[PDB]
Amino acid sequence: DTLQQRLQALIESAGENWTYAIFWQISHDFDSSTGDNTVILGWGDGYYKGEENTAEQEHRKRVIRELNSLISGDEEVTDTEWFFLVSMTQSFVNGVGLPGESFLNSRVIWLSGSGALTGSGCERAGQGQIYGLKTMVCIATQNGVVELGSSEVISQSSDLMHKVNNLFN
Ligand SMILES: [Ca+2]
Ligand SMILES: [Ca+2]
Repeated sequence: DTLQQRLQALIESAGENWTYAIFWQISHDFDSSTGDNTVILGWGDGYYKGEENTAEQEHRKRVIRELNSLISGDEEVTDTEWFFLVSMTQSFVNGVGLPGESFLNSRVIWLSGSGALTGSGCERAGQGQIYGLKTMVCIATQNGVVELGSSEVISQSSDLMHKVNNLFN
């Protein structure tokens, strides 16, 4: 039932070797100046597997808590472990980047191979590539976006769309 458990069930649910899964969670920001309400994607939770305003305040405190828990806690910090850490404080206006684009258009965005990551023009895909990712997939769901990443080239997953649906819709 927890985001973290669903994320975990998602990637240990066999198939290919995904390095991590993240859930980017919808929140809303009211801009008094414009009278606009903007959807913003922010860290919901994540599971790192490895290789082989009251809402605003709750969100920031939960992330700070999650950063604390992850860091504390003296050995090597790997490229993909770093990317995972670095992702926790990232956020995305709706329409912006791979997560914003997934959500805004109810898309799956599936990027398979280094060339796809840098080629997409998403700064986050680009960032992940720098850190040794070769596949990134973002799947819009009811309350945000599931992102899976792998240092392997993965261009197919039989079950993926079905599991994501059961676990997040
Ligand atoms: Ca967690
Ligand atoms: Ca490096």
